[PDB]
Amino acid sequence: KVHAVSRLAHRIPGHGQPILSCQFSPVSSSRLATGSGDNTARIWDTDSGTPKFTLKGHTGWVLGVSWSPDGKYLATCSMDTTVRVWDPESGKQVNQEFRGHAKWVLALAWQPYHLWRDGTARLASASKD
Amino acid sequence: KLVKNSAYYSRFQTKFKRRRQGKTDYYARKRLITQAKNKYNAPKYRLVVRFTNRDIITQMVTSEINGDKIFAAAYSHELRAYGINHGLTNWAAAYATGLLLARRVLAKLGLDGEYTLTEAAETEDGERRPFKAILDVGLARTSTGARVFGVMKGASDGGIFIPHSENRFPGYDIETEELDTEVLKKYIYGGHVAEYMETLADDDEERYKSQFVKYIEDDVEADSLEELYAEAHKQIRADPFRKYVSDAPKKSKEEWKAESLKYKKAKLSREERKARVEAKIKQLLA
Amino acid sequence: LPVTVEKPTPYTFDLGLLLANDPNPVNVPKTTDTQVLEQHLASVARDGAQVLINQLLTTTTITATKDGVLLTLPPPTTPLPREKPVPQPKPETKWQAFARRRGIKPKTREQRRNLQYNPTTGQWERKWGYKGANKRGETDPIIEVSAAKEAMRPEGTSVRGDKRREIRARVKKNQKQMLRNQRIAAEK
Amino acid sequence: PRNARSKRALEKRAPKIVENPKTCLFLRGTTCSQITQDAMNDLYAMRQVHAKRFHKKNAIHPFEDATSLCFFSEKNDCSLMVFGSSNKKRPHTLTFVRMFDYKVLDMLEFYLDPDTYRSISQFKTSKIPIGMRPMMVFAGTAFESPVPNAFTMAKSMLIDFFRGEPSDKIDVEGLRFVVVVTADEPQKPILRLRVYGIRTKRSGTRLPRVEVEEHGPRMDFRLGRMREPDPAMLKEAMKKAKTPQEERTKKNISMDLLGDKIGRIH
Amino acid sequence: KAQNPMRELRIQKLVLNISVGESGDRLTRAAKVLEQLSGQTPVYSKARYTVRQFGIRRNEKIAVHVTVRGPKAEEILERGLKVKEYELRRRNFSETGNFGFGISEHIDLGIKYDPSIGIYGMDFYCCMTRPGERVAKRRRCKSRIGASHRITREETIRWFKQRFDGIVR
RNA sequence: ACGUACGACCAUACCCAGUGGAAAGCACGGCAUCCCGUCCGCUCUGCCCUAGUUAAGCCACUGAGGGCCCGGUUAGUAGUUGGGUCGGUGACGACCAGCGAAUCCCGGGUGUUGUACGU
RNA sequence: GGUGUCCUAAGGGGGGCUCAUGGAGAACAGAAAUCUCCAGUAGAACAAAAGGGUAAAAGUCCCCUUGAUUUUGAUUUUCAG
Repeated sequence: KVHAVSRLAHRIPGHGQPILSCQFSPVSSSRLATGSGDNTARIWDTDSGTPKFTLKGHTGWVLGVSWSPDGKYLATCSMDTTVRVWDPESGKQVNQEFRGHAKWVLALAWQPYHLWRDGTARLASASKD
Repeated sequence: KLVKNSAYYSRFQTKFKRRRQGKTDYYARKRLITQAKNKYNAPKYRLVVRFTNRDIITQMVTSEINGDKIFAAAYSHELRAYGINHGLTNWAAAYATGLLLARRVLAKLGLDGEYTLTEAAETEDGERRPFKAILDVGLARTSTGARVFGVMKGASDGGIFIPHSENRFPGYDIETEELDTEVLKKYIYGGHVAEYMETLADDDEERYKSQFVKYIEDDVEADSLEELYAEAHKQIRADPFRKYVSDAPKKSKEEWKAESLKYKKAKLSREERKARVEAKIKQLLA
Repeated sequence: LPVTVEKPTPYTFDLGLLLANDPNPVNVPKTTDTQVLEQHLASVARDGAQVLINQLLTTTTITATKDGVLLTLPPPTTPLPREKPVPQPKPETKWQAFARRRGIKPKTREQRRNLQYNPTTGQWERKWGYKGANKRGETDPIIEVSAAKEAMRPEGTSVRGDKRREIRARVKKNQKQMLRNQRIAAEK
Repeated sequence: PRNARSKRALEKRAPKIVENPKTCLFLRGTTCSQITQDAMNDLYAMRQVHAKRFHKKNAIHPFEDATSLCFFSEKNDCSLMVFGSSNKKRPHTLTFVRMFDYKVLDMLEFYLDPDTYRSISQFKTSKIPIGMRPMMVFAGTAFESPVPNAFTMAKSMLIDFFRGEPSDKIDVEGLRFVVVVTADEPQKPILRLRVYGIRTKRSGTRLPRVEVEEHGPRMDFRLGRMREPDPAMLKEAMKKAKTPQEERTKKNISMDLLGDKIGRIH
Repeated sequence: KAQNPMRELRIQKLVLNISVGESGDRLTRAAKVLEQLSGQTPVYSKARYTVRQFGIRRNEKIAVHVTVRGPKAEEILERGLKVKEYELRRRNFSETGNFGFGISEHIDLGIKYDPSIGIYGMDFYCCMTRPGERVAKRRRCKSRIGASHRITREETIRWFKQRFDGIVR
């Protein structure tokens, strides 16, 4: 049974522009990922209401954050026509950015984990092009 | 003239015993316990936070007519069960003690035949309510960066609804009215102590060894503190009632009764007192 | 075990004071045993508490809020004496009688504000009090004073205290009128 | 009242439409037994928040002169007193004094049985929280007399003592303590005061099964001397004031559920 | 039990006082002297009662003082005892174990004379305590010091003689 | 039983001095980078719990002088309301009652206790 | 009460501290200036007119507000060309 939330747990500042996306980790509520207009994404430890990692590298507003279904990757999509995959346990970017779109990338979708083949995951990105 | 005379002693009015001991502010206590916004006849809980030289004492307390009742208690010496062996009075140990007390209160209530009238009269559109308590700091000074607020922060993170503002946390800036949550995280995981260890190890090695002789002896480096305190938080949230056995001598209750009565000095009886009075009279006569 | 008791005469209630009245006799045993006596009294107490709890839980509206599960209680009906008499209208003063006779309406709260706009300085200023307009010019650098006023002025007194003098005179007159009204009202 | 704090005190002491909860002053005479002091302590413990306590000895006999009681009530804003004394004739006496406008409204003596008195400390149970109102049960045929008597006055004073602060709402968790007063009509009848704590059990129905456990104190009283009110003073004291939030009903004028004023034509 | 290390006499504080008696430039220069001697900002003392004979008024600053703790107090006391040639009188020592003296010129301590400042004298008062003085000073559980733990006139004279190699007459 | 944190009665607990204190806990203590605050890290605040020490706090016992707290006595007595009820023209003098002190004196005492966690 | 001066007003909240006085000390300083310690049930201050006002305060100094009389009401009382 889930009980209705009734009060503020933590108000955590740190973003310098409006927050445009948020998503909890699939493992637990201890980890939260937010993407903002200050060109960054951020991981939050919600147990103590503290920042954990600041993911930098996009040059546009981070319109989307999305956890992989197993929780081992975090994908961010921005208006700089790029998608970046990060390791959430270290805050470091996995490989290079994903290039190929012509306009803003608006949404992300991970392939379901029971459909992963060839020893890799697949990620779909929808864009304005 | 003699100020301390018979009339002075007869007109003297003593304070309360705990006021004479300097342990209780009754002016604050009366407003803490006897006074409320609402008159719904509901019980009230206060989180008592006290500090010693070597311990942190956190209690959940109700007030009754014959004396206070402790709902749950947590101490910073019980953090040895979760792996914290040194710095048991620092701000982070205060945080962990508050978290332990919060988890123990929730586990005792079952929020982690006899039943309540709330369950008797519960309606369909009703939700679980949080456990609510107010902070009691005693005679401690409530300045920015104090450890009473570390305890209250730990308990609020653990799940007790404690009404508070964030302006007395370390990292709060008065000028901008903004809280530096980086500094708050540093203090939660003990990075101020680790930074001091690095600073002493770079500047004054002798002071470093003298202050942190136990850290060096037990091989607790500065960089391990964050993971140590995080693992302690996780273990507290998993098993809030882990049993910790001290290194002190262990006897039974009646064995300690016998041991203390071996050292108690007995009250002299009327016959012995009269005998000593007669001996004093005989010595004065001689 | 049952939650309803049966007695020859029904209980009466006053849920505003959380009070239950049982008019049935309490057949106290005529024994010297404290145990059976207190057992009988405890049974009477248990019956009263049971009917009170049933009445509160069945005939009061129940609201589940963030504070808790609350019962709405009716206002108390048991007649209890007051500690002080009911407040009465004060005796009518001389001004109030005069205004009632002459149809003088009380000034509105916007009309009676301690604020006015000075045109010449182009600022908002108080009519009285600290730095009020009734003490205007007492701190100004230059004050023109008529020679007739200086001739009639007593020695030692300055023009800078004339406004404080007339304020003190008006305050004294108002205080005398207030004391007269107080004495007359106390006589009534 | 030049000072604002003294002005606030005078405004608290001023008569009001909705009166403040009554304050009880606990005091004793020149001679007062330890049993009587214990009973006064238990009553003060049951009423800590709205009581003040004297600590000296007062050469006052309430049924001869009550000017000192009037002065004490005027000075302390205490509209109730519990007064303790002891004689050879009256070994353990609690005099309940209720006043109206700093003058004695009514008085009643209680004689305490010393062989059956048990304090709150003599029961090893969980006690009542500070400031919490107990519910009240008055049982027996002594309180339903058609003529006002000592038992009716005792019931009125005990309700006025234990009533606490009135409230339009109560939490269901604040229904854990009950004060039960038992007395029967008839050689002298005994007024028995008991306090119990309440636990609830499952019964297979919606309503819980109530079981009681003794909290203390255990008091037995015999009603003694009585000072009845002046009838005009009693009429003034039993007048009830109407709050502004109680609308005076107009003929054919109502307020509907949306707050509009509605007129009825015929 | 007198050989316990916790009964060792030590200086609690040294208070330096200049009572000029007049507000203004004289008081400011006295504060400047106290600043140069100590290294910390001084305290201006306000007159309690108005005395017409002394020419003082209530709430008027007439004096200045500095409280010094630590080894700075020891070195300033050494400087003052160098000025007084390590000779004190029996009257200078109080019944509670504190002591003090006075000097009439602040130059002979070792401060170079500046004509824009001038001449000033001072009162030095040294307070003597043992370890455990926190008991009467802490906010929580403040209590009285025990009678055996109190410092007497003979003890502080003995300590002064074996500490500063002085003479008490 | 001892200790600590909250307490309840608020001197039987207060004022002064001496002697002792196993264990652990309190405490004195050590150091001022960071949070924080002073004329002064005195207090407050942070870090250490290692090292020294029971010297003081604290606890127990003892001792004077006060003071304070119980019980009896005073005593159902002074005093005060009642022609109350008997005489006294009456005032009042007894009696009948109802309320009802205190001083003095004697005897005892110098803290009990709740919740929680430990020794 | 009469004059002549000064003030970011009073108030409210929070925090820290403890007063009058006495004893012993400290250049000028001497009954009376300031500083230190001990003792000080309030014997000071502030309100009222206690026969029990207030002491980690209701006293006194700091911090924040000073916005000089808020908004709403089918309700109470009075009034409204």
